Amino acid sequence: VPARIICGCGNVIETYSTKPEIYVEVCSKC
Amino acid sequence: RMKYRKQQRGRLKGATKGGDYVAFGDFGLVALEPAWITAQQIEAARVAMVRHFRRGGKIFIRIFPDKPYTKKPLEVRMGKGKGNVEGYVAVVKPGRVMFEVAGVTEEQAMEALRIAGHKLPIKTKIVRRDAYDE
Amino acid sequence: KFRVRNRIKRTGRLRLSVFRSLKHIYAQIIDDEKGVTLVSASSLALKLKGNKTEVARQVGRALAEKALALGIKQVAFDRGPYKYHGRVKALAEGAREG
Amino acid sequence: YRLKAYYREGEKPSALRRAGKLPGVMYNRHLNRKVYVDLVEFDKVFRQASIHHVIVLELPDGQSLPTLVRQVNLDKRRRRPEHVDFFVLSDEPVEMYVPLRFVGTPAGVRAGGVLQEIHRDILVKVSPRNIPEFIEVDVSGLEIGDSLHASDLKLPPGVELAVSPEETIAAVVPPEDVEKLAEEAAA
Amino acid sequence: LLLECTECKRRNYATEKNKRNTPNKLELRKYCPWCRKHTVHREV
Amino acid sequence: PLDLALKRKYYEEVRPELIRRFGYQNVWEVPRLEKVVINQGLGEAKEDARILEKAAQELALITGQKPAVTRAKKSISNFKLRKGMPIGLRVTLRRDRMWIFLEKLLNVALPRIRDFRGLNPNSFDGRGNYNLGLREQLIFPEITYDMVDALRGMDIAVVTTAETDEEARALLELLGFPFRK
Amino acid sequence: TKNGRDSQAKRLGVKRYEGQVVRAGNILVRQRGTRFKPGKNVGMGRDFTLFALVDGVVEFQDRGRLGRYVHVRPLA
RNA sequence: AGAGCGCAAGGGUAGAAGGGGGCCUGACUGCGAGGCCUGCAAGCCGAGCAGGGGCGAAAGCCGGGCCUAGUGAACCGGUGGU
RNA sequence: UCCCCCGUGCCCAUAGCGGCGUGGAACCACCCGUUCCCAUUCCGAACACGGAAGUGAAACGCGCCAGCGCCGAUGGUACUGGGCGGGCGACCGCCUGGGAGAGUAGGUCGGUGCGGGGG
Repeated sequence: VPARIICGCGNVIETYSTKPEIYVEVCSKC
Repeated sequence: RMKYRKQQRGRLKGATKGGDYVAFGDFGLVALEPAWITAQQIEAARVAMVRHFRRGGKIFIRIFPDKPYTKKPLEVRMGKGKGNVEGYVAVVKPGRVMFEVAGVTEEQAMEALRIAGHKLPIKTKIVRRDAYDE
Repeated sequence: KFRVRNRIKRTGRLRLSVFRSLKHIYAQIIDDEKGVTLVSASSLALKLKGNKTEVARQVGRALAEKALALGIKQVAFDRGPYKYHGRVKALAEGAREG
Repeated sequence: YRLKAYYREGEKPSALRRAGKLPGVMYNRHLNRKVYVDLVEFDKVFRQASIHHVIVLELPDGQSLPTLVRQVNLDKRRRRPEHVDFFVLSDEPVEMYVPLRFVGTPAGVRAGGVLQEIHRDILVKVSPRNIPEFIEVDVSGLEIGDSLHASDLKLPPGVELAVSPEETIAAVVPPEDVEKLAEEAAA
Repeated sequence: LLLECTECKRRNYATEKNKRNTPNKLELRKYCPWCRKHTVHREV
Repeated sequence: PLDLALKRKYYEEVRPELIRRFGYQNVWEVPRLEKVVINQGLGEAKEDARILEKAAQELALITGQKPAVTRAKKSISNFKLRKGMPIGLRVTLRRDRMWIFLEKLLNVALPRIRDFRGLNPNSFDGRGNYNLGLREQLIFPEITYDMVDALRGMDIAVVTTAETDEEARALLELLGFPFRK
Repeated sequence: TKNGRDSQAKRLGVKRYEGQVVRAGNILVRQRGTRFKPGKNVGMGRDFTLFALVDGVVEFQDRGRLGRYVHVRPLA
């Protein structure tokens, strides 16, 4: 399933691994 | 040293490999007779030579005693010698270089080795360098 | 890795050096003890199509016709690097159909 | 250094010695032959020259050959040679040993030491044209403990070495003396 | 240990060796009895 | 899954830029990422295998692949190991296994590491390979907070068709690899 | 003075030299490890005992890296 | 190939005898060609046949362990069966 | 009869290590893919299956190259079946016949059998 990475700094990444509810905190775009 | 324990007597067969060419230094000292040179023998030479030319030249002991000279404690026959009284020896066969000297003119490295030979059992013969290399 | 190619030699006679390429599949009845092959039914050194195992089945019966025409029987199979399985086993298929 | 060369054949090895004629051999890529050279003549010729200078060999054929003493076998027990080798040259590059000279006294001996020369000759790959009689080595600034390696020598034109350029030519060593003897035989 | 296996449905035997402590609590290996041909065996 | 944002970074952005910095002759020379082999050398949880399962399966969340275990050889009595009880969680991934994980990494794993100036560019061993270690492994996307009972770290591994690392320094970086320079 | 021991000499080595008629299945070589090996009609057993699998003559071949084998060529 | 191959050593060995996995238990019964060694006694190696099996697709391989120590005539007794 | 390639034997480095270079028509390798057979302690790396497109880079095939390894005379000797002479011994020497290692000269990046494809 195409995961959904929703970090605080926009940058919503879509990749592949379990549960598309990846609330990241300040990723690569910050 | 490491090796391991007491070794057998052996036989001073001929002169075959017992023999060399002066490799280090100007003059040289070599053996005419086969024999079992001891440690303290070599030492007896080492010292004398240096006591001759204090602050003199450098000496090279080409031979090396790694044969356990054995002996027995004044009794008889049970077991083989605890030995090691004299210590460890070198099989020296005619033609064999034993003492190299350098940093000393003729009269120096001449009266140096000769003396050595007199702390030595067998007969000796000082050597120049001719040219015989390899 | 020629351990398998080893033991077979001491066994008996009339080997079967099965060698399969990437789309091809050779085979050789080689009589050791002198280094002389007799029949060597090729595949893509022959004229066969291109379906590997399909072509491998046929590359077995092609040996049978050249086997009894020179008088052979010993099935002594040689399995080199390849493990007994497909294009290498359908090599036995037709070669053991009769 | 010239020397009259003689031809040996079936003559027994030892019997030649009982003539003062040391047996020998010349040879190379294009030749092989047995020989024998007088010992006294040889000796005088060899001492001075050795395995550096080239020694010509005059055969009963009016032949002059540019040979080199590849090796010489000596009889352990009273240094005296049994057999000699002679390597015939041509004019193609060839390996051989060249003599050495060390000018001036180092900062070692002058202060108080002894010159420990490791070699008296270095191995060089050179043509029969170029056969330098000696290779200068300015051993002046060689403090006690230092040394001059093969990587810094007076290599004349068209004379490339043959041993490792890391091999050591010689070294400046500490003088051994009596003042040591109190500490030596002590601990 | 010293062991000899016996045959089921009969009483045949054979030479063997037990080890006790090490993994050797149960012992029911196959053999080849005389009366007929092939059956299971035991311990003790 | 033969399609992902970092797979074409190489294809349609990093490949032609690699011919610019070196210029090759054959298409099969351009240094090629194609072999990541993660490992977890935890001699810590050596005694109990209980924590071992929680570490591997948790490892499966980030690797996205079935994990296996490496057994030890000699006998480190000094930290108490003998035959092959010791444990290292190894899992080799190729194809698009690595391309989906390395996407969570350079875009989501590295940045969220506690103070990360940049990778350590000394980690080029000579050949076209590269290595790095970490502590907190929860710097990963799937791993949550009420799931970590210990901050057991790991150390990865990367292979490439690169002879000289100067080529590696240009391949990894172009695919979005943040170094300390 | 613990030192008066030794082992009953096991009397090894080869027992049939090349060129020699050997009967059906007699012994050829009793060796330590693998100084020798089988060969045309030459089996061996647990101690590494080379013997014949038929009658015939014994012969010694030398195959460097491959070692040394000893086989029998028969006559029938 | 300096490792490993339970343990001393030695020979040997990766072109496996070493290391992992699967299925299994020929650590078979009944004999034994021919030899090794040997004063005797004893020790040792083993092709192959019959029955009945085991792993293998087959060829085949298996009468314990890479091998060389890990042992005791005979007498007198213990238990089982035919 | 001749050349290239493929499989596979034979000697067991004079075959090897390293260097440069050349081959993609055929053939081999890589490679496309993991539906199938089938496979990984995890992975299509190995094993395995279906197949065109791309390539000679790797792997490999073939040369050139002596720096390593390897091979290595002739001669002499040591040693030595056998025979014999000298000395207190440690030992020494001759005859006869045999005759190494080491090193030198120098050799080598090899040879060939059968089967098959191909001009």
